[PDB]
Amino acid sequence: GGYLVDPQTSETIRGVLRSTASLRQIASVVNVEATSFDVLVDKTDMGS
Amino acid sequence: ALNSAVAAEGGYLVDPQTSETIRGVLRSTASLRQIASVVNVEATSFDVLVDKTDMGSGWASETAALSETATPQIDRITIPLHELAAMPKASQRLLDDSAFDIETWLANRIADKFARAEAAAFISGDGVDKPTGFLTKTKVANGAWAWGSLGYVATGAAGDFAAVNASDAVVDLVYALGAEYRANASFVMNSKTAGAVRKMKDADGRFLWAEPARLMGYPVLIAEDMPDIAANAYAIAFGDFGNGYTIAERPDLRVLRDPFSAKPHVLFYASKRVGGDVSDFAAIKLLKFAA
Amino acid sequence: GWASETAALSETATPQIDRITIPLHELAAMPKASQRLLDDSAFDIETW
Repeated sequence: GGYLVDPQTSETIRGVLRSTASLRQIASVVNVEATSFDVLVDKTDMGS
Repeated sequence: ALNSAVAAEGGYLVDPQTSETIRGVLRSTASLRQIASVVNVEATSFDVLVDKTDMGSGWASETAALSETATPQIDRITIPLHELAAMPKASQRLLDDSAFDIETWLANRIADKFARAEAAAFISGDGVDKPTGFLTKTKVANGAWAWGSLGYVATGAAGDFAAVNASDAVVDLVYALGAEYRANASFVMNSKTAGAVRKMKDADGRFLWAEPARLMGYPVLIAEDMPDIAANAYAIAFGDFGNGYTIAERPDLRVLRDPFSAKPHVLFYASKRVGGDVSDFAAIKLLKFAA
Repeated sequence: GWASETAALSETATPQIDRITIPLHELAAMPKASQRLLDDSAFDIETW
C-alpha cells in the first residue's frame, strides 16, 4: 500500500527572504521619459 | 527554473500525476453465475421442488370408465447456502493518507475475488462449507440414467478423443441431452480444453470446427476450474444450466471494519453468503474420456 | 511514543496515582494557673 500515498506540495512555493531596504525611500525618485536626466544646481551663492 | 530533467534546477516541481482509479489484473469473471438460476434468499437454505416423473394420459374411449392415472413424484433439493468470508488488514495511516477511496476499492476487489471464488465451488466444490459443484454428483453413464445422478458419454481412448471418429463424442453429447434443454444450453470447458478442441482438424489440416467462442452454435463458457483432459477426467460439460443448476445467495456484501482487534490496522471483515447445487439432473451431461 | 506505522502497538503506561494524607493533628496548651494568683492580681490573667 505504500505506493499510493502522494505527498502534498506546499501550494505557494517560498524562497529565502532578503532585505528590501533600498534607499529609494530616503532619496528623491524622478520619473524620466528620456535617455537621461539632468539637474541644475548652484555651486556658489550671490553677493551683497 | 531550468530544464525539468535534473532535480535541483527545477526538477522537484514536476509532480507525477497518478491514475484516477487504482487498476488491477483483470481475472476471469466467466463464473457460471450468468447462466444459472440465481435466486435471492434471506434464510439458511433454499429448497427447490422438482418433478422427477410425469403423469399419464388416457386417450379415453367413448365407453371405458376411465381409471386412475399417474401423478408426478416430487423431489426436494436443499441448497446449503454457506458463507464466504475474506478479511484483509489495512492500516489506519494508509486509510487516512491514501487519497484513493481505499474502502470502495477493497469492496470492489473483495467482490471480484468472491465472484471468482464461488465459480470454483459452482463447478468442482465439495460439501464441506462450500457449494457442491456439478462435477461432484456421482456420475452415471447415459442410457442407464437415474434421477440421483448426472449422465455422461465417453470418448473412446483413455488420454484423448477417439482415434478413427474424433469429435462426435461431442455431437452425441449434444444430441443426448434432451430436445427441450438444447433450446438454451451451453458447453462449459476451461481454456486448455477449448484449445485442444479447436486444434482438432480433418484429414487435410483444415479445422473441422467452424467473441463468445460458440461451438456448434451453442455458447461456450470458458471456465477456469474444470479439469483438463486427463485419463478419466470430465473436462467438457454441456446443458441447460439455467434449469440445471440453482444458485442461491444474498446479493450484497457485508463489510464490518474492525479498529479494535488489530489495533493500528483497520481489518475489514467482508462476507457474502452463497450456495447451490444441481436442481435438474437431466439438464447437464458430461464428457468422460475413459472408454 | 511515536507509533512505528507498522507495530504490535502494545500498551504504553498509566500514571500511577498516590494518596498523600494530611493527618490533621491537634495543637494544645495547658497553662496551669493558681487560684490565688488569678483572683488576687489586679491584671485579668484569665483573659491575658
